Amino acid sequence: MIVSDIEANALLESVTKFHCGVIYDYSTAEYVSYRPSDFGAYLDALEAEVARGGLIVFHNGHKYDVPALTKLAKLQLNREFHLPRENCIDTLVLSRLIHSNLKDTDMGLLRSGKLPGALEAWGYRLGEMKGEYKDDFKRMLEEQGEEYVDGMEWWNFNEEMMDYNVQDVVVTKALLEKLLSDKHYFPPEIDFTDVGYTTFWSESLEAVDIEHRAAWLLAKQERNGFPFDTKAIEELYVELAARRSELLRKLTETFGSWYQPKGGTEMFCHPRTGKPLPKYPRIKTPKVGGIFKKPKNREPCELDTREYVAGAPYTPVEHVVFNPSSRDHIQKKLQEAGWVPTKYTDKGAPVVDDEVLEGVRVDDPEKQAAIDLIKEYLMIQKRIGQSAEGDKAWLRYVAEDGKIHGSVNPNGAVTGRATHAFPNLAQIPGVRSPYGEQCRAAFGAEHHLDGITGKPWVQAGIDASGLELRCLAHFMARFDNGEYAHEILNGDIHTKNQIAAELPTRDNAKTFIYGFLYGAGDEKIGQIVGAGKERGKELKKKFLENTPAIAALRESIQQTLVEKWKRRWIKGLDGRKVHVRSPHAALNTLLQSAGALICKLWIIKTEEMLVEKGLKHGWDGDFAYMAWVHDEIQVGCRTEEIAQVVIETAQEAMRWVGDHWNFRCLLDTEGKMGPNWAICH
Amino acid sequence: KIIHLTDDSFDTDVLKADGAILVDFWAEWCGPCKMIAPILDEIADEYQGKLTVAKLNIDQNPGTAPKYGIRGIPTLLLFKNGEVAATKVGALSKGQLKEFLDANL
DNA sequence: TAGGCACTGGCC
DNA sequence: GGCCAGTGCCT
Ligand SMILES: [Mg+2]
Repeated sequence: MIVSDIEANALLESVTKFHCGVIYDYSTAEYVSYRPSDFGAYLDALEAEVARGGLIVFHNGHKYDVPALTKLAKLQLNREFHLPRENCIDTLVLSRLIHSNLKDTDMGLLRSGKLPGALEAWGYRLGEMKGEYKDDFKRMLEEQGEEYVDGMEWWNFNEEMMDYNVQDVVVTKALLEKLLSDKHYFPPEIDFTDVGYTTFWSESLEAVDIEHRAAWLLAKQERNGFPFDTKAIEELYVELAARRSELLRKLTETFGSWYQPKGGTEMFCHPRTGKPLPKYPRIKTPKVGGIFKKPKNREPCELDTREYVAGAPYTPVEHVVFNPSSRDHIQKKLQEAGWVPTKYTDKGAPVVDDEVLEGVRVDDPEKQAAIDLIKEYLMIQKRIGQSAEGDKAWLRYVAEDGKIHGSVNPNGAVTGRATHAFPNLAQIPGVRSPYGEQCRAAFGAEHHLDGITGKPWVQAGIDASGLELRCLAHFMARFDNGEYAHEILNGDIHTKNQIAAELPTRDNAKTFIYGFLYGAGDEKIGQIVGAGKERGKELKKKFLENTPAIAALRESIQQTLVEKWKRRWIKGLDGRKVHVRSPHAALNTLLQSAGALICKLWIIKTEEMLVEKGLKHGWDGDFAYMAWVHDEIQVGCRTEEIAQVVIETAQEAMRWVGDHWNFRCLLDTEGKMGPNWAICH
Repeated sequence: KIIHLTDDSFDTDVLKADGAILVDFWAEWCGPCKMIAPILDEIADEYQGKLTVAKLNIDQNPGTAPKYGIRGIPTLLLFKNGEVAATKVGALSKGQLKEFLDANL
């Protein structure tokens, strides 16, 4: 086993030069440095470890180091270098699995200060290295009377850089040993720093192999990117911007600008007594000025055309135009129309969301109609922000290849669910919401033209069917012998639950259960029956009383955790520990964790089966993973025949997963073909 | 004797009043404003015939103050023939205001 | 007191 | 800068 790290001149996307690398070999216990002219030797040292069937440890190597080496070997040495997945270990991937209850800076992309809770020390040091090396470099120049620029710290190889590289390997090695010391994931009788790769994956907990495969596949997905229609979104922007301009014009005419106190320093004090008046707006007291300009020779002086008079206080003010985006301005204007706020924020301030704006009633006809214009204005700002003006807008992220390469943390949530960001492709407006069809239609394989034939690609949208309910059915099978599962795939589970609860409409059930599965609040539960927070708790109690199997399930899970805790985690399908924050949240955590893990093994197995059928993964091949949004994946395919094989293979893989984990409810998928995301979902 | 203006009566009450008119832009939530209010009552009462004092609450009549670039309140504008002769910001004193008028009247 | 991103406003 | 109260969009 060897531990390694490299320093290059840029991020994956534009990297072009290898600066240095360091290797620590466990079999010789020595550190070897490789400078730029040693790149070839560095690669040979890695391929040697692969020849021995050994392992290479990188921190965040699945997303950067491994792909970067392939790219740099081709560019600088015209050499083909491809490290096999089975020979690579990533301590960042391991950390996210074993320390899933903690957040991370994600290699310094997120500001430490914003993340809640504590952070793993070694991981924090590795993620802060770049920003640290950058500060050392700056002081270096700042001392030599030089000027700093962009990120010149990465343009050239130097000795400070090498020193940090050596430090990254000693820390990565420290993290590794700390991670391997966890008995739950790595049996104690085995020294994992002295085994070949096959023993390593086979003797460790199943979750270790699964997370590494997911990270490798997701890194490839980030590299593929999601084909994006820049022109379509620019034309959508123009349209939204015009509608915004017009809504603003109408609202600024209905609501006029006013004056607000601003720029006051001294406190206003009652001239009579002297009692300070903290409530009154701050004032200002000029020290210069008078009615007449100071004398400078009976004869009348020359008036002072100055506006202030020493000792004569005033309140500084600013002109403020109605901003439909300000909840304060909206709150200010609606009260001045007859609105009496009901709910306030737990910090002195009236709640003004779409929910309440929908129930606001004022006497003035035009003012009442403006509310609908305000709600429209807010939604338009939301869309404009996400697609064009926000810091993470789509138009700011599109790359030259015409694709958006969104980031994905394979294990960003405690339950094993993945998180998406930069930009978050998991929060694109759905087709059922305003402008959703146009937004969704801009993402799709049709926007990618085949590299050889110039023909657009086709898209396959594949979804796991009612995954959460089936997981629930699975877990209650030891209490009901599969009756709930039998009803889901044979009878009608929704009316079954409609009767279980005291709901008037079947659809009310489809909504009730869905809320029940992710653990919705009593309030939202009440809002389906019309009531609120009252009928809420009531229903949940009536439902369980007529569904004993779920109550038994909830009681046995609680027995597992509470005896004061007996253990503060639940075991996932793959054996990992899933932290449980609250006993009442145990069932939800269990269900959510099962779906996440099933979805993870499913997408992994689907790709492995496609590659075993002879299909090549990538735009230079036959198919490309573009998006994984929890229960669904969007796959680009070179042809319709391939899209049909993908859909069929996904079903096969889903069934393989149910069998693999002895699932007590049949699992299924549904696939749809089309040119883009709007049509494939 | 004090005239209470509105956005819509401004043009004719001030700009076309042929005579000296002292306008006071104020707001109910300003300390200094409530300070000079009593003063003005006295001035309008003393300069009856020679001058006319008028008040404009900037919260009920938001469209006029902007046209004159109000940056602080209470603001006093002396109009004469539809044009601004003099201007002064601040809670002047019964005496200070008296000098301001006599000198510009 | 579902779980994650991310936007705009208002402030020191 | 960062920092944060309030909200909405996706599963
Ligand atoms: Mg690195």
